[PDB]
Amino acid sequence: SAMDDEYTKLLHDGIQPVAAIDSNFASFTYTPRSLPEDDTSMAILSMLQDMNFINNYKIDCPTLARFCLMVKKGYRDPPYHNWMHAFSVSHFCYLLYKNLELTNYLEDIEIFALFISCMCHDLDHRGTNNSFQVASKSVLAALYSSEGSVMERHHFAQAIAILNTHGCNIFDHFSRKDYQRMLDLMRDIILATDLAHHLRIFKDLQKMAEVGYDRNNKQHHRLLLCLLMTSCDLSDQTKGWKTTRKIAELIYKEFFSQGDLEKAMGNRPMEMMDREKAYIPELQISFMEHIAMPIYKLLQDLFPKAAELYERVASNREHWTKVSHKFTIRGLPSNNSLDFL
Ligand SMILES: Cc1cc([C@@H]2CN(C(=O)c3ccc(F)cc3)CC(F)(F)C2)n2ncnc2n1
Ligand SMILES: [Mg+2]
Ligand SMILES: [Zn+2]
Repeated sequence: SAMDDEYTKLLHDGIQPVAAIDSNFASFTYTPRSLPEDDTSMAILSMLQDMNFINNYKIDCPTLARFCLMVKKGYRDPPYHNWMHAFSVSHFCYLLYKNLELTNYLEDIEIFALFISCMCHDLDHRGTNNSFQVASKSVLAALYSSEGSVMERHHFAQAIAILNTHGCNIFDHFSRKDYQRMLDLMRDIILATDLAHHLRIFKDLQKMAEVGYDRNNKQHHRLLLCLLMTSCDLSDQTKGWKTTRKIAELIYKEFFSQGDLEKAMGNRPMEMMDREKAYIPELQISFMEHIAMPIYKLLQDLFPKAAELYERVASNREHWTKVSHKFTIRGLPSNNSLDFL
C-alpha cells in the first residue's frame, strides 16, 4: 500500500530538475547523505534523466518508477550497508559523469550499467561480511561459497530478481545482445565491489594508468569500470571530516555487531570487528593508507580533475592522526568515577 502511493507520485508527478535538489548537487563537495531519505528515489530519477539515460534507452517511466522503489525496498537497515549507502554510491557515479567526462572513456551502455550497478550493488546486505557467511554456514554461503564473493553474488542475484519481477524490467525492450550486455556488465561491476577482487586486479590497474588508458582496449574498459565502481563504493571518504567521522561510526557499529555474533559462536573476530580490541584511529589510518588513498591516487592518475578527491582522502587521513590522542582517557572520566576499571 505504501509503495503503491509512493509509486503513484513518483510516476505521475514528474521528474524534478536535478538543480532543484541542491545548488551544489553536481559538485564533489556535495554530501548526498544530506538528502532526506524520502527524497532519494526522486533524486535517482532526476540523475537518470540528467544523464539522458531515460531518453537514450527509451526507459518506460512506470517500469523505472517501480524499479527504483523495488531497489530502495531491497535494502535492509544495518548501520552502514543500507539504502542511503547505495544512494550515495549512485550519486558519486553521477558526479563522475558530470565532472570527469566519462564518455571519452566508456561506452554509453557501460556508464549506464555502472549507475544501475551502484544502485543495486549491496542489495539485501545483512550487515555481515563474506567470511561470516561461510563461518555461520549461511544460506548464501551454501549457494555461492564455492565461487567466492558470496555477498556480491547475492547482491547481483537480488538485482536480477528485481528485473525478473513483473513490471520492473527496465531493460526488457532492449535487443537480445544489449540485454545480455547489460546483465553481464552488472555482474562484473557488482562483483568488483568485493575488495578482494580490487586487491587482485590492483597491479593491472596500476599498469593501465602507467601505459595510459586505451579506449580501444576492451580489457582497459573492464578495468576502468572496476576502479570507478570501487571509487563510488568508498566515496564517503572523499567528503569532509564530519562525513568521515560519521561513516566511521556506522561502519564500526556494523562491524562490532558482527563481531559480537562471532563471539557468541565461539569464534575469534577480526580485531577490526572486536569492540574490545579495535582501535578506530589506527584502523582508519591503515584503511586510508593501504586501501582508500591508493584507489583515489589511481583515479587522479587517470583523471587529473579527480585530484581534489585524492587530496580529501589524504586530508581525512591526517585528521585521524590529529584526533587519535583523544581516544586516550586523560584525567578522570566525565563522571569523576573510576568505576569502569
Ligand atoms: C567508505 C568506507 C567503507 C569501508 C568498508 C571497507 N571494507 C573492508 O573490507 C575493510 C577492509 C579493511 C579495513 F581496514 C576496513 C574495512 C568493506 C566494507 F565493510 F564493506 C566497507 N570502510 N572501512 C573503514 N572505513 C571505511 N569507509
Ligand atoms: Mg558491498
Ligand atoms: Zn557498497
